Amino acid sequence: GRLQEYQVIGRHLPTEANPNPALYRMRIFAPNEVVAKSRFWYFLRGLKKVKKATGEIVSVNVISEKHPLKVKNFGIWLRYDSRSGTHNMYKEYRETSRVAAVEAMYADMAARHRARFRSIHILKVVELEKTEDVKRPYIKQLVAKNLSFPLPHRVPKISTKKIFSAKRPSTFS
Amino acid sequence: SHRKYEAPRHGSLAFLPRKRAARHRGRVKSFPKDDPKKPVHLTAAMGYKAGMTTIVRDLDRPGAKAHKKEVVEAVTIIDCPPMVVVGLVGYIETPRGLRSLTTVWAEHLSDEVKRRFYKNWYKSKKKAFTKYAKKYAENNGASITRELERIKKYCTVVRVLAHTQIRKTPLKQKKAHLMEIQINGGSVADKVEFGRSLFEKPVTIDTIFEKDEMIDVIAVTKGHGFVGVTARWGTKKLPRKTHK
Amino acid sequence: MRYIHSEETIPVPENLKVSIKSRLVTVEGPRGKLQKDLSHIAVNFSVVKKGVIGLEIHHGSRKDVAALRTVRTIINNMIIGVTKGFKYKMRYVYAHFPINVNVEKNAETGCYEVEIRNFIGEKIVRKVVMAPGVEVEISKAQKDELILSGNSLEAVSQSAADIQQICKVRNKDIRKFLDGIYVSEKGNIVE
Amino acid sequence: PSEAGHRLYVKGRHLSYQRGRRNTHPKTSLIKIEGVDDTAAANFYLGKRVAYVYRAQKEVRGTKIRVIWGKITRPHGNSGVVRAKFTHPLPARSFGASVRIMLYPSS
Amino acid sequence: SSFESVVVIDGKGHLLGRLASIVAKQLLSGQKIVVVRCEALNISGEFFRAKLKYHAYLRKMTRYNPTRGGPFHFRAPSRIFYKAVRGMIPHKTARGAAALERLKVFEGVPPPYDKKKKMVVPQALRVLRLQPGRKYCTVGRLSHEVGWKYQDVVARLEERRKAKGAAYYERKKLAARQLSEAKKAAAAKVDPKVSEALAAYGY
Amino acid sequence: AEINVEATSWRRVEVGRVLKLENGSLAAIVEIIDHKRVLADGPSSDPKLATPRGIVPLSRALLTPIVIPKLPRGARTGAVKKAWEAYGVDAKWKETNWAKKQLQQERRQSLTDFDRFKVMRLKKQRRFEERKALAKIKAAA
RNA sequence: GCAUCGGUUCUGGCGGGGGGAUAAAGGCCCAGGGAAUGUGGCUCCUCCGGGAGUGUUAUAGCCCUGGGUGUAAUACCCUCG
RNA sequence: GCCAGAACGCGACGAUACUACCCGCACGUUGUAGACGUAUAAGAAUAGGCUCCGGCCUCGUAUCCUAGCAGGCGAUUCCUCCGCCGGCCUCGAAGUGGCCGUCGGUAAUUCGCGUAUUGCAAUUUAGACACGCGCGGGAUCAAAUCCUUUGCAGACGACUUAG
Ligand SMILES: [Mg+2]
Ligand SMILES: [Mg+2]
Ligand SMILES: [Mg+2]
Ligand SMILES: [Mg+2]
Ligand SMILES: [Mg+2]
Ligand SMILES: [Mg+2]
Ligand SMILES: [Mg+2]
Ligand SMILES: [Mg+2]
Ligand SMILES: [Mg+2]
Ligand SMILES: [Mg+2]
Ligand SMILES: [Mg+2]
Ligand SMILES: [Mg+2]
Ligand SMILES: [Mg+2]
Ligand SMILES: [Mg+2]
Ligand SMILES: [Mg+2]
Ligand SMILES: [Mg+2]
Repeated sequence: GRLQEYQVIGRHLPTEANPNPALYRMRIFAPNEVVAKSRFWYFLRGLKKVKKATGEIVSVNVISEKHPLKVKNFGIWLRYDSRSGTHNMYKEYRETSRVAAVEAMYADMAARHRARFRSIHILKVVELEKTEDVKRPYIKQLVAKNLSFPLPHRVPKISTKKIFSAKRPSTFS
Repeated sequence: SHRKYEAPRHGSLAFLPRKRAARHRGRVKSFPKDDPKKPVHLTAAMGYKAGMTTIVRDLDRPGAKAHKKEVVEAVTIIDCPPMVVVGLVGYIETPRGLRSLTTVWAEHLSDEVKRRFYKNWYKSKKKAFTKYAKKYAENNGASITRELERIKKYCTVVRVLAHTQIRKTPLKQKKAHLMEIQINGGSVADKVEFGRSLFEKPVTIDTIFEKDEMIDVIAVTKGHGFVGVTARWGTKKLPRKTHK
Repeated sequence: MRYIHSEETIPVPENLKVSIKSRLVTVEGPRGKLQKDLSHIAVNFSVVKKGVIGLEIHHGSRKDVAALRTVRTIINNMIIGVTKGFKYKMRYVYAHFPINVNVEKNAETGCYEVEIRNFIGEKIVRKVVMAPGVEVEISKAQKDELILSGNSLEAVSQSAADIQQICKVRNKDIRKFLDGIYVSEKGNIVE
Repeated sequence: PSEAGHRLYVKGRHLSYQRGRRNTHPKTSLIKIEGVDDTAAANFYLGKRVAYVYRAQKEVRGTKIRVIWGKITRPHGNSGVVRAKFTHPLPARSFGASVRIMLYPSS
Repeated sequence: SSFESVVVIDGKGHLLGRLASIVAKQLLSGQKIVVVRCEALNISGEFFRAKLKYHAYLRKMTRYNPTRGGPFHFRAPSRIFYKAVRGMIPHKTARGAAALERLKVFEGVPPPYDKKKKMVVPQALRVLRLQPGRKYCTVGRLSHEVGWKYQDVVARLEERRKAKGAAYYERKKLAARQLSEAKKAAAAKVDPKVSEALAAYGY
Repeated sequence: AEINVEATSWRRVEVGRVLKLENGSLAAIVEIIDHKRVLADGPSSDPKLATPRGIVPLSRALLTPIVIPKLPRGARTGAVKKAWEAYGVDAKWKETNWAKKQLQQERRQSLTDFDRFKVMRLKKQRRFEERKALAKIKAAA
């Protein structure tokens, strides 16, 4: 859907034997904080022996892009489930924000590999600071010198309610 | 279960509707393809059948067993009294087929053709073409030469209307038969000029056909009233002890 | 993966003329004129330099870009053919029964026709009509040669294939019966 | 002189009744207004009055022409079709006929 | 939208089913339609698929009697378009029959329907929908390899009317010359203030 | 060996190319992201032509013949504004056919009934003298 | 049929308030540090458009960190009419 | 090639007594899947076109027509546009348009009389296709069936003939 970045802090309930337990922090992409907490408890149940009944949430915040008007390249590490077994990938994207990379990755994996939202794990998202660390060949072509291309055969827009035009259209906009 | 022993079907499904002709005189459906390099000529005739007889002749067939030997063959005789031309018709091509747009007749018509247009000729007034005849000798037939120019201008195929002389046969019938034969020739103008020049004149069959030529015959077969399947299609009869 | 820009160039020698209109190419030079229609492929033609023609495809897929070189090589073959022509050679191969042929001259039209007799000792007379613009000759340089010449490679080669395909052996082991007519060398009229 | 026409109404067409997929309700009708595409433009004709004119056989009170009166209730869909309510439901043979859109309740 | 007395659509370059859906909707709405040059429509996909589809259509026939009840396979391009439109209309009711009575279909441009303006529906043009490089066929050719007999008569007839329209175009070009020179000569000479008054009003 | 080819030629999408959005706005391309989206903005003193900074899909834009020369890639709003005023893009666009036609279009939707009657009468006044000249030339032939 | 009201309901516009990094960005100014899909120069080849190399703001500009203009504006959520 | 021919698919021609037919207008009992400016002719390409050879093309959001008692009566003004007829050319896919002439009407500019009362809305009863009638002009004076007969035909009808 339409996602945004959160940070969430959890804690085991303090007890007389172990007062002041440790604090854990993760970054979760979720449409809202109600499912952000659910994803926090889901990921934490696979790493530590803490549940929601025996845990608590300390703080939830929203992380916003520092420079949302600058173009940059991103790289995604992830896990998924196939029809038999699990696999690892590494993809790359070119855009202006971190959140849209996760939205595009979800749509891309859902289209090319038929992977739903239930069976996707995000390992790490990193912005490629240089230009010579781009690996995949479908992004290297977008950073070539003096990029320019025409747009042949693009259909003009005609109102969908105005039927019966009076002359043949043209595709030379 | 399947059929025990195989056998072909009885009769043919090509001639499936096995009914009486809609019209008594046989009807021709197709004519030879036109070629504009031969001179104008007719391509059909019509006559009455006299009978059959036997002939004897010698054979010229190299490599055969009966080569240069006498053979006996059966033949049929067709009476062919001369024909009379009465008129001409022109057709045009449309995205729906062929269609006729004009027709012109001769000045004088015989009582044989006039008998054909009536069902009770004896008590009629015989006014068939009385008003039609008077357009001749009026502005020198300008209407007629206008329609002839129309045929010379808009038409692609031309046929001619002719009839038989039933008065020269021993038949009791007095009403003649008329039909059209298309003229295949160099050009439409030549076709129309040749057809028009033959008005109310006789034409003999020797000008149309000639000896040892391969021709076609169209007619209506002999009729039988009402028959069973055994004679109509030719099926096997059931055993002698069959009931009903 | 959609490719933004793929381009190639074709040089043109200072002897002939070429004109393209609505994806219809006209090439004319010292040895004649040819026409070809390429309206089924989306290509953009341009004049790169004084004697170089450029053509390209934008936002094409791998399958679409694959066809780009095909027009380039066809146009280059036409350019060569209109200035130097084409020439194919053929040989007759028989073991016992000689095969005799008769390439009679023009039959009231530009087309030539070739008559083949006594193939594997057969009395069939087989008739072949050559494409227009192709000249067939019996060589005088030495024995057992058939000479094909012309302006267009497509017509010369197809006509040769017609000659090759018409001499076939049936109901026999073709590894033993090697009778037939086959092509042995292809080249230009000049040099 | 003065060859121009005389028109002070907008022409419309009678499309169908209000229906699901297998059930129809003759209570309200559907009208296609000329020149309207979106519901923002269709908002202008809310509350206006519509008329349906037809020819009868007999002479009754100085005329042979009858009328059925009604008014527009609310828009329908995204294509500018509108709903209407009449004093009597339409004769159900006029699926494709034309109606007149007046301009009486102005502003 | 607009309501005309009758509208004539030139069939060249429109997809069969996309044109037939618009036509069936206009017919049920109340418009009158006349479709011209039905031999120039298009079908998406390579020709062999259409031929196999038509052969599969041709294989259907009533078993006990082929003269009644059986699907009659019309062979004309206009009848193919008519079947396509008839499949989108409830033709078994009085309303459907009345809707179908407002439609006329022809091959070519008949003498009643030339000397007229031919409309275009922009939602069915091939050049705005299909991918360049894809394959398509022609309904006229498909009818040719299924038994249509009047392909050459219409093909030969059409250049005559195109030559007549060429002469009419020459007359129209000559006619434009007087109006074009007239506006330039008249506007300068006479009007002192109607010029900028019309310009300020947008005319 | 002169060669003449008459083939199409579109307008190139480089940096400095100015687009025209649907709602009468102009924007200059400063960065290309994909073949469907670009980063563009236009600083204009006129509030009708000004647009904010952001990404615009290429399916919602039209390519105008104006191009800003030597615009550095990824420049900020200050530098784009400096080149915009130095090149005079706003003044350059005013005499184009698209702007004049759009203005002549917009002036028509705002006409009072009295102005419609007046423009009809003035149109008849011009038509009367137009037909005299048309008849005069037609008679001369 | 119109004007003034009562109940239910659909659909437009305007004036404000609160919250988050007391939004994030962004404009102008100050201080420091860098690089290339290297600006202007310089060298070579190509005159045939131009290309190759050197090198950190000059006759273009970009990135990172801190501060002022700020209790800035705007987006989102909530809220008084 | 060949067989049947839609009994609600189509064309050409012959003769048509009973106002059966044709022409002119006079009203209107009566009918219609539904007028209210029912106004717009190139062809061809869509990775190219149009042209006045100067230029023009995303856009029919266009062009023409559009005032006056449902549109009167006169004048100053103006040679435009519209309509009925007549004569010559042209049009065959299901046959149409052009030119010339007579006649009738006519705000491009500016004026003089009359509009009320339908009473604060109630379709603006107005178009063109057929059809039934009434007049006054022109032309025309026919067939089919039953019946007797024939046998190239046949259960009876039907079919090929003759009177
Ligand atoms: Mg069995
Ligand atoms: Mg018998
Ligand atoms: Mg037998
Ligand atoms: Mg028994
Ligand atoms: Mg063997
Ligand atoms: Mg039936
Ligand atoms: Mg209320
Ligand atoms: Mg606020
Ligand atoms: Mg340098
Ligand atoms: Mg800073
Ligand atoms: Mg602040
Ligand atoms: Mg603030
Ligand atoms: Mg019949
Ligand atoms: Mg009577
Ligand atoms: Mg009477
Ligand atoms: Mg007059």
